[PDB]
Amino acid sequence: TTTILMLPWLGYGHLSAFLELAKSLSRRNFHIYFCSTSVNLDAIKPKLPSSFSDSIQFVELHLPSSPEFPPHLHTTNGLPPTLMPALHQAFSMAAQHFESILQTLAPHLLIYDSLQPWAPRVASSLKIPAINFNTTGVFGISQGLHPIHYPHSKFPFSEFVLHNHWKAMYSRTRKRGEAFLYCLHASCSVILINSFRELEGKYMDYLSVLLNKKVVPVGPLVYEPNGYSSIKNWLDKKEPSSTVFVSFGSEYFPSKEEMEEIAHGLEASEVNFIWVVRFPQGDNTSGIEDALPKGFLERAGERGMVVKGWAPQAKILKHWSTGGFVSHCGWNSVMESMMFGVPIIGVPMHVDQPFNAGLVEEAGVGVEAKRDPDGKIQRDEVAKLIKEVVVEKTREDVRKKAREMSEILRSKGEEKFDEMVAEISLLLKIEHHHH
Ligand SMILES: O=c1ccn([C@@H]2O[C@H](COP(=O)(O)OP(=O)(O)O)[C@@H](O)[C@H]2O)c(=O)[nH]1
Repeated sequence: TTTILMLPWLGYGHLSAFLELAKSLSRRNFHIYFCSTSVNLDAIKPKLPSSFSDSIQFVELHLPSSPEFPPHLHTTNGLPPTLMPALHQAFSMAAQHFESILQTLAPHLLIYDSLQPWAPRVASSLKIPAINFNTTGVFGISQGLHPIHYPHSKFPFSEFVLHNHWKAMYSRTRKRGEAFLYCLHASCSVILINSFRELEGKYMDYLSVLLNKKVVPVGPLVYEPNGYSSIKNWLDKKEPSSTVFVSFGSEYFPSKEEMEEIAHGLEASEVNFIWVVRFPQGDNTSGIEDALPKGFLERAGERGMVVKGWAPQAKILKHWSTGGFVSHCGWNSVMESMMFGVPIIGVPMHVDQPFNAGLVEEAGVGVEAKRDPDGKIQRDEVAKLIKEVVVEKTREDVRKKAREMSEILRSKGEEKFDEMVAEISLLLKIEHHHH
């Protein structure tokens, strides 16, 4: 039996994608060691059905610990943003423990995420082949890489333009970019990517040319589950396709000013809404009423519901009352919205999100709320797009394209993983000859 150790980055989205990939490999006769911090293994274990207990084993990775940064904070999930540098640094300091794990388990293959250049280095030292699994899309990487080589040539195929807000943010930054691109460039033979050709095929081919590496799609990896009861009762009283879900993912906390723009945009649109509002794991001034404009929920009345902490995002997107998704455009959230046929109203915040929103706009399965020249969210833009997409329904093309994408994604099956499995098999057979 071929054994694979998988090392996701410490974000819930990355862990979720890695777990879906692990389940696919388990069905193809692979044994998976799934390695992360204990707080992350706790969060992800409920998503793993009992039938995988024989083929997927959870393995603890230890990070340096102190009372000021204790193990329950060794995840991005609800982490105070000011602790994100410490989390990246602590993760890099797990390389010694990671090496001991690889020595004890001796897997045939390492599959590692794009935020850990130490991981393929440890594997190479132990003669363990290692493959990068990038859990996000290709559009942003290619859009970012092209202008370094070709600053005077227009990016091919697309009309996307990155807003000056994010151009200034991504202009330390070089070190993070070099480390991220190293994880892709160091990958043995192929890069596995959590995307699909109907959405990103031409960008996959171009990134493969830019990197001089073969790129292998592993498809939309969407978790589907089999709190919500109260929510379903409220949603069942709404009209079909009348409600937006509002979420900014697992590792972002909109500022009070950003929340004010979102809230007033929801109010002016007159849409029904379910909004997940979260506070970082150490925030004691945690108030939904304080965080939101005064009187907002009382003015919204029957139309608005705020969920504190975590919401059943997939179940809500699948409810027939849901007509749009006001999303930070994290990649798993985009893939879920497309899988369930829900138009996206993009409010990207950082990292790959602005690129993801551009791809959504280009594919026609959503629209993007544009920021002002100073990089600020605009209540008027939020209200206008919800009005057109959801309330008044003058942008039916977005709903039509999302539903067509949903039918394409629902048609896919286990063959989505054939190319990955063949490439893993070939790599291992070649490496065995080289010893
Ligand atoms: O209240 C919430 C917020 C997020 N999610 C899930 O958390 C993941 C978020 O991953 P994504 O890539 O969209 O963004 P990130 O958290 O990495 O910024 C998605 O599967 C969402 O369905 C959820 O279930 N409930």
